[PDB]
Amino acid sequence: PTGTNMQLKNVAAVMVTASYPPFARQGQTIDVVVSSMGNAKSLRGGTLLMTPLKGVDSQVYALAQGNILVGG
Amino acid sequence: PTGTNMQLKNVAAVMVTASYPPFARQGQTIDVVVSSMGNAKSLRGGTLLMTPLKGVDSQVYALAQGNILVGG
Amino acid sequence: PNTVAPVGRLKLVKAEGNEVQRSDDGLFRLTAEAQAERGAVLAADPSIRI
Amino acid sequence: MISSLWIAKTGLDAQQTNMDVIANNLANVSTNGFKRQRAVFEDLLYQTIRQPGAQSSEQTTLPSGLQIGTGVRPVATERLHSQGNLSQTNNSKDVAIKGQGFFQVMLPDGTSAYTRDGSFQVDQNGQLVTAGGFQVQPAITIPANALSITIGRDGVVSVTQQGQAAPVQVGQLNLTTFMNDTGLESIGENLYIETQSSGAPNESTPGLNGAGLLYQGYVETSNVNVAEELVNMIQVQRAYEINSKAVSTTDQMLQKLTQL
Amino acid sequence: VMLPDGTSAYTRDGSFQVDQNGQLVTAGGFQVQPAITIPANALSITIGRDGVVSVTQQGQAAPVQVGQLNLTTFMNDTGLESIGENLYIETQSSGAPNESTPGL
Amino acid sequence: MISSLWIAKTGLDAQQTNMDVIANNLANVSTNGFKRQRAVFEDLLYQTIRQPGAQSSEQTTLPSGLQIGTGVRPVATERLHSQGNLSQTNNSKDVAIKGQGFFQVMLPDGTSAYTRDGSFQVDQNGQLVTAGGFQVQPAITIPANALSITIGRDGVVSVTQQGQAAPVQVGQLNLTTFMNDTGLESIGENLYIETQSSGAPNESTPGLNGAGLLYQGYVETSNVNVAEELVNMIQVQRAYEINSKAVSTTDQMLQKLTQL
Amino acid sequence: MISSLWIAKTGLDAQQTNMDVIANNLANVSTNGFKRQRAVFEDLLYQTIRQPGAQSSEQTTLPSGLQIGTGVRPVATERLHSQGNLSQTNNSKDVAIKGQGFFQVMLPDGTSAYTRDGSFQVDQNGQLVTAGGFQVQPAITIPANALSITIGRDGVVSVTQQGQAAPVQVGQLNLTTFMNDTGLESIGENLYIETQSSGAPNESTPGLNGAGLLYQGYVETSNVNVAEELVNMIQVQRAYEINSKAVSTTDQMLQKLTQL
Amino acid sequence: VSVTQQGQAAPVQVGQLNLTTFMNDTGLESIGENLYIETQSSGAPNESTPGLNGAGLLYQGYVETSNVNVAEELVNMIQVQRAYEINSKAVSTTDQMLQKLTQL
Amino acid sequence: SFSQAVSGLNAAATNLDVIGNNIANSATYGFKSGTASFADMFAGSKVGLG
Amino acid sequence: SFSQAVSGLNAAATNLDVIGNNIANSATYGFKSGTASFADMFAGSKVGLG
Repeated sequence: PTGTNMQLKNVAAVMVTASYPPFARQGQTIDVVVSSMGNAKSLRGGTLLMTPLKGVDSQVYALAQGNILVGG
Repeated sequence: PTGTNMQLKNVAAVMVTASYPPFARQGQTIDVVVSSMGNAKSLRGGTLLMTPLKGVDSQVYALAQGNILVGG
Repeated sequence: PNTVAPVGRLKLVKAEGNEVQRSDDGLFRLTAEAQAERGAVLAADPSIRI
Repeated sequence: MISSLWIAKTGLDAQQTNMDVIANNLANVSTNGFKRQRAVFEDLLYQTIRQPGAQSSEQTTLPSGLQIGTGVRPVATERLHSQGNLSQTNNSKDVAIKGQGFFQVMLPDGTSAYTRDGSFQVDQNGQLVTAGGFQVQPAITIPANALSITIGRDGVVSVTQQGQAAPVQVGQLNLTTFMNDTGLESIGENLYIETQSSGAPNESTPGLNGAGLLYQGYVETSNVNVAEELVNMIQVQRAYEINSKAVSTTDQMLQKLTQL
Repeated sequence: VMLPDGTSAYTRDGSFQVDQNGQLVTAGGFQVQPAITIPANALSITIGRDGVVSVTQQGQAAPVQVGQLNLTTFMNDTGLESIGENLYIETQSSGAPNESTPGL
Repeated sequence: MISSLWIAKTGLDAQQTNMDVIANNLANVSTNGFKRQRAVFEDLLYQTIRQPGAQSSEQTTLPSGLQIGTGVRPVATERLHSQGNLSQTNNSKDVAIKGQGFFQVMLPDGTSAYTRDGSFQVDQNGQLVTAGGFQVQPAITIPANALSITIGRDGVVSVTQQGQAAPVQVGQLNLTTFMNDTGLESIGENLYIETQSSGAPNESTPGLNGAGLLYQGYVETSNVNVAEELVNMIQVQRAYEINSKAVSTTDQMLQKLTQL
Repeated sequence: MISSLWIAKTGLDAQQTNMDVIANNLANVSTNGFKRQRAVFEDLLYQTIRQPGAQSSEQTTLPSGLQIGTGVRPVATERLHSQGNLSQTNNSKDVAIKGQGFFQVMLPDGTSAYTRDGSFQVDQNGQLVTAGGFQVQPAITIPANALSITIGRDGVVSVTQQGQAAPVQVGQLNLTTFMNDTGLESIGENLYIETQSSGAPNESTPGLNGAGLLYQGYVETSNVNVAEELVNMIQVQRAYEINSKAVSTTDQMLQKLTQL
Repeated sequence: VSVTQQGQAAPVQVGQLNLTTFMNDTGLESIGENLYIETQSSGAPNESTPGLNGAGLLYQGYVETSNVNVAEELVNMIQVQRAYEINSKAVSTTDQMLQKLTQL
Repeated sequence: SFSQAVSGLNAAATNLDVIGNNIANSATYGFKSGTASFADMFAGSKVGLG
Repeated sequence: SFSQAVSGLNAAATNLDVIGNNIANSATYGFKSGTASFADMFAGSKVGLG
């Protein structure tokens, strides 16, 4: 429902950045960097949900989803 | 009834992520990752109920249900 | 005041008189017999209240 | 000495301020164009002690912790700028405002003050001055042998001369309106000076832009309503008495501490 | 009352407060057992003689039943262990905590 | 500072408002085309110390819980729009309305007010004006060489010149009617202006779809009844005295609470 | 810290509540369609100590053993739903109820409230509303050119237009009756809403199985009896005196124990 | 909020008074000058129109006064004073017992 | 509410002044009687000024 | 007794107005005299309303 209070603690909004390599072909995999965006304490053992990586032209060039590795 | 107060303690809402392998055939099994979504303390010995795993095209490609293994 | 967030938890342990010995600087430490059974470091007791 | 003593002292001071405002309102019943005053009070500081919202347990919070308050202080004094009841004094020199305008007069220092009092006189030079002798910007000079002075609803002042069948115009009584009338600084003598919180002086004729209409022969009495003042006197007396009782209780507590 | 460690204590101090997530808790914040959750749109909160907690919602000529504030009765109440923070815990000489609907 | 004091401080103010309405009605007992006022009151807050109907047990409800109330507030003073008695002044310039319509008059600022006062005069230029000098619609002009003015039951104004056996029509007087007459905003000088609660001004001719009839040589007096105002003064005085007695009883309770 | 002081404090609070109810009743004397309220108190618990009826000795029992009581607490405030005396205001839109019914209005929120006050006006759109602007069910629409509005004993609202000898019916005013009339929740503004202790709203025609008769030109004044209020004020003042004396006596006793 | 200007027969709407509703009112932090700030015990400030979603109505020309009951405070002062006089006597008794003990 | 009644008293006094002046000139060639007209002083509605 | 008496006062005033209207129309061709009819306003049967 539109009018409701959700107060989550296990979810963080993040920005994912990656490099599109030369001569990249569909189906190949690349590394991504996940950075928190607002008042999140940690991203220790989180899992990145399906994220479309846009280019400068605002077109989806990659789809990101995986487990984050934080140093510790 | 629509108007009622349910205050559960043994139930957690989770997101399940998996990889659809190459040349996957119906009836085969894959591993899934279960991540809590809101203010849940732990998922120590929980059981994942029937979960349909959608693709990018929002079509069900797998059905998930099992016992979660948390390190401890 | 909305910013108030937890940072860390104090370690609170449970030990009787027969298990601890006052070191020369006034700080109590586990005795030999008690240390051999309870380990080197005392695990925090979740029941302790401050 | 003790916190409760300071808090009750602040309460006593606030009630004395309320009584001062009450007495000022009561002393000005007969003042023309007077506006009653009201005091606004606020809570003083709040000692924090326990933080409300702090983490008491790993999954519980501290609801509404220990906040200890200090006394009370008056925020500000606000006037009730409303239309007072009119009184007929049957005088050609007295003008009353029906809306929300002010007369502009010139102080001897050259700066301009604003008054809602309409009791005007004519000096030896013939200039329309107030009861204190300040020259009511602008000008309204009066000819030598005037028979009657007619001030219209729109501020046109005319003089009827002898042997002339048409009245002559000798000025134009204008009204000044402000964005915030409560922000004008009272200086006494029924005079208000401009401040930065009273906006800017908007000069206008009577009838346009909101400015009020002028009635000749009437004066605007004060808006002080007595019954409210009497009930508020009862309130002030009883609250002062309670706070004095609290001071006395603190005194007895401290004395018992001293004896031991 | 539910202690942070997970065991239950018992108190008679009836001064309660609703926490951010509704839920009635004691003055120290410990949740009062079993829970009564008061919504946000409530105009008046009534705890009845029997312990039925009903709230009034706008436009609803009828109250919404929220919860029952059942109590706990012991046999030898004098044997309880007073742990400090206005809480009693069950001791060897005050066993068998019997939950009941108040009045029964 | 205590609940009963505020409640009896609202009672005093409401009764003072009632006395103000009565006194204003009695002061204007002779003004033509006057409509007397009636103040209406309503209950203030009701503290739901025990909400009515709360479920005490699981099967027994609590009937009529502890609903401690606050004082009183007045909604408004409404104008009792009734037909005042007509009188015979026999001045060709006095006209009275028989129905429920209003005359339209043009204010100096360009807007239009509405008045039921029929005492009309002629200015130096020959236009029909209200006794306050406001020019009445539709700007009926009257020549200098006029011998008699005839305003018929349909609002037609005719002027008979010298030595001519036929009258000359100089205009047509129209009446404005509103959906709600009470909602009009009174601006003094027997003038009412349109408010959004009064709908829109429907202009109509006197005898058609609901405008009243005009009688020449007649003035519409006020509808104020003196005896009813006297009785209402008696009851309001008694109510005010009794509420003041409640104030005094609360004061005594607080005093002998503090004195212990 | 001492029991007698808590008991006397409860007594003082109950007497203050009674005085608050009295002041609220006296503040609403001029309110039309107002019902006076009366508070009812109960005692609070009873310390057991020695269970009466216990075996005083092997063959005998204790008659009426040692019970120590706590203070007092108010149960509820019940209204007195009785026909307030009627008054003739000679207005075609004022309606009074002779029996036991209520008018239904719609709040802006869409819910339905119930009011007994019949001081009605017409809005700019022509619908019959109350003094607070709330639209009275069932939504009687008064047309633009109405000459007279007639509301009969059975709730029919008719409008007589110009030149038509027959009146045009424009609505039907019904009354709502409740099984428990005192159980309604008063929200102020002369408005009561349905609770679960007030049964269900039964619509009925004004003259049928128990709805009252509607009188046009009449208003139902409040049923507050003022002499009873003065006597009850005397009673409340004396009771507050005695309770304060009990508090002071307890204060004097604890002093001697401190001195010990 | 409607403002009536001269000439116009219809008021002009200027603004809307929005009421902020909390779900746990007492959990607010009193910051001094008649102001409360939200805390973790009174989260989610809900803007609403007055009269809807459980919010209150607005009465113009009236101000809500303090809800301090006066007799309760005076009786409480009596209780507090005598209580501070019985605790001081306990202090004095302990002091005398200590003086007698350490004197020998 | 005192000024409101004082204004009505003054209006009645003016009416009686006019009536007395008219009566005193009962037999006075070329005399035309006088009549006083009154208008209320409403400020912003809901309150009267006299 | 201040609402039961006010009703009788108003009824007597109405009767006197009717009588005065009859007197004023003593010489008016085609005029018909008027009379007033009054009725009690009882409620319960033990409570009179005027």
